[PDB]
Amino acid sequence: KVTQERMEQIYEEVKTPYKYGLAVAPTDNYHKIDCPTVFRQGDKWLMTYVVYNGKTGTDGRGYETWIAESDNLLDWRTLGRVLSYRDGKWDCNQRGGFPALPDMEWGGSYELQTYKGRHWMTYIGGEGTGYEAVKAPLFVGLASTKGDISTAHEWESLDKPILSIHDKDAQWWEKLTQYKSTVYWDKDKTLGAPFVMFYNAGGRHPETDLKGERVGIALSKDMKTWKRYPGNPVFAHEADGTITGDAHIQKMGDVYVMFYFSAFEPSRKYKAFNTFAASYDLVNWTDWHGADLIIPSKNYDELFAHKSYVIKHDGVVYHFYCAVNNAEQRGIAIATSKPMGRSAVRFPKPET
Repeated sequence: KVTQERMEQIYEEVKTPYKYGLAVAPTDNYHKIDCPTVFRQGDKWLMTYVVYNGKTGTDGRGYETWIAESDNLLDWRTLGRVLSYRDGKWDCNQRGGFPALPDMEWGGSYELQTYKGRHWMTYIGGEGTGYEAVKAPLFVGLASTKGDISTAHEWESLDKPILSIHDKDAQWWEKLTQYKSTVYWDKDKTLGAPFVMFYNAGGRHPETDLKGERVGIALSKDMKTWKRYPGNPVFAHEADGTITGDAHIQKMGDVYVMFYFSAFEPSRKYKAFNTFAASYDLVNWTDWHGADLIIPSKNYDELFAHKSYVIKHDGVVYHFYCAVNNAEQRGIAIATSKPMGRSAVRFPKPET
């Protein structure tokens, strides 16, 4: 276990008390923006994000993935789509992507790594319409590109998923559906494979029958064929309906830090929030015991302040997250370790 002292040091290193405000917001109530992944190439910071094109759980088609650029991590300009609705294919209605192989060094280059001359991305994919297919199963897809990842171009994707609830070796914790994945290139092969996927998924505990979303691992030698980690799930909070998800891992030397979100956790009065855990081995996680990193506190994030991507650059920590208010307007906001100004970006007026 990571010592309480080391955990407190990590907290001080990663905390972001000061909310800049919205970074990427919908301009009407029939789009919802979520799932930031921030990286950089050359002179631009980049953020992929998902857009759901409905107001309610059932009206929209599903996810597409977009990309935005920034010179300063705070002010973002949307460039266009990188994963679009794909008629005729398995993932025609849901294409919600998460770039893969990030450089994991806390305060490092924040680049995406190339493997076999390509950049890579996994995604939530499937055919069901509505918000995340209205609880129907979605599957983990794989996309890649030889293109310039700093531009809005369509990445290439496989015509079947790479992981599914229907796989022979699917485990109890992922039988209902799969959600976010991220693949890391662990050249040290800590878990015996170079490609390590952390993903969250829904299932019911086989003994206690508690439903929830939990975090587990899949392993690959080549990005194409995957095996589940036998010790899954590796990170969970066991209470009925509690969500633990969107694992985002960075390395502070020997310590891995998992930034994650939870929702409907009985020990927090607020409905969704971000916090962290830490590990020396990627399998046994020590949960932070102090204040959560991001919680609802402004009008724009008063319902959920959740899902993480964290950049340390030039002495400042930037924590990107999904802000949802009571009107269920949904966009991406930023918190920082010191005040960096205030965003003028706002949600549109909510509906009655």
